[PDB]
Amino acid sequence: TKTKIMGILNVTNNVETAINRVKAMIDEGADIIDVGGVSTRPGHEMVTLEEELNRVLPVVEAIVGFDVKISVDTFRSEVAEACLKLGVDMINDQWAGLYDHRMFQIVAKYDAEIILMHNGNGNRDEPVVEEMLTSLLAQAHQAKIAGIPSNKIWLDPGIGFAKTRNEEAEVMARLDELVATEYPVLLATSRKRFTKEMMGYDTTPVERDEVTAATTAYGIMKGVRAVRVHNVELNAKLAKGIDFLKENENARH
Amino acid sequence: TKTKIMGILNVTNNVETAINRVKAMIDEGADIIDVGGVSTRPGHEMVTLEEELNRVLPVVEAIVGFDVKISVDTFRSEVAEACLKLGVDMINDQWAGLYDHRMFQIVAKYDAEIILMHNGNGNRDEPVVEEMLTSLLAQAHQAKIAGIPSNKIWLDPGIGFAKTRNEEAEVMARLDELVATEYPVLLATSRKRFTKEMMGYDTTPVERDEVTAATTAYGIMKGVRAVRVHNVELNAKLAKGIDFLKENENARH
Repeated sequence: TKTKIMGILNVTNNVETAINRVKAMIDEGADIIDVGGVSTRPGHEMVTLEEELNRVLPVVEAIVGFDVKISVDTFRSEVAEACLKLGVDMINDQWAGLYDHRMFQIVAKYDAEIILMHNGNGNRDEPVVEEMLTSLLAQAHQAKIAGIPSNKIWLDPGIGFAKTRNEEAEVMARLDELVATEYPVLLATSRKRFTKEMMGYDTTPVERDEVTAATTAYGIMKGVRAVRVHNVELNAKLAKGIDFLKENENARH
Repeated sequence: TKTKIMGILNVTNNVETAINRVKAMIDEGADIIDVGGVSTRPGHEMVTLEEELNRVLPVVEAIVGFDVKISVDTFRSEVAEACLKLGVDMINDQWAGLYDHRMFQIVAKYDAEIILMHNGNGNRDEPVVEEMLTSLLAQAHQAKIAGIPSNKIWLDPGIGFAKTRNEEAEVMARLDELVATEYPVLLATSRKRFTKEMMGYDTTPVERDEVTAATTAYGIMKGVRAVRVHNVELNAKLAKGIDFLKENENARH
């Protein structure tokens, strides 16, 4: 199967603008739209449950009927339920169900998919790759206990979260170890610090699109199943090419 | 070391235009400029020694002094020699020394590099990858006899030449086998039929830049050492990213 291209729709006329952006992203090759109004990055805006519902629901309501998968980026089970009632396909939980333990039961109740992201405050007693795998496998198992099938549980290594520069480099060197869990892996590096380190000199975020695309190609070669990206068209065409080359290689061995 | 980015400079005022385009390519990250004024496709033109010299020399004189290596795409030893006494660094021979066997002596005499491209009629007894290796290893041997160091003998699989669609796919599936000869490999796919097939639905040549860049990433992952491309910026930035990811991976294992 194709590598899935997940476009980013931040929702922090708004509904109209978002409808137009979603249509453009579909035309550019998105398979999934990741809708969110809230961040867990240190120094994030403080957004209450009521404000999160206020910003996300009118958008989700307007876009869920398009022929694309809708992922809602939320860690709050009440937000996820309200969106799942409207027909969204996936919950992208930056806390891997650790913030709200009802998230699993909710996702299972609507037969939807969940993405579990590696996160934390940076402290850990084990090396990062071990701690990541251990943490994420244990939360995936909590998801399974609740009734979600393994094929609907995605893992995200959480580049941008709970890791030093050296720890992110270690993760990005060892993506195969996360893919080997057999849960589908979502790589989300787009324009983050790791891509700044790849460029090696000062850039605007948009200028990090080519190196982001290199992480897409590399990741796909390591067997990640989706990429979450700002520049949908570049990554969709790159990924189309990499999928084609991998399939061709497979077919011929 | 980095993957080398070879920009394409075709030649048909013309010197000034060539000067400006080479300045742009150096700025976009080109390490080598490939200058050619003659094609070896069946669907391409016929050009005399004197005509080729008239086109190639003025451009080469004007550009050789800039901060970039110059490769001259020619199969004539006379053109090669004229450009080498002017200080170009490489000869990219689309006939791999088979059209003019003096080519080896001449590159050796000037301490330069040679690229040997797989080419032919399309006729062959043995399967394509075997015939490609046999022909290229034999021509590389001739180059070694002439005094050319093995690290200065490049192999190009010749996508676009002497091969059916299926044969090109077979080659593109098996680039690791060409890399395993330990001669540095130049991959040259940019905007060719192979990239047309990767996009599938109708495209112009320029619409093929993103899948060309996929071949760049894939090739680098397979160990090719340079890519020959129309869109220097996109490939340079992407290849910088893939080089970074591979080095990172290697350092951490």
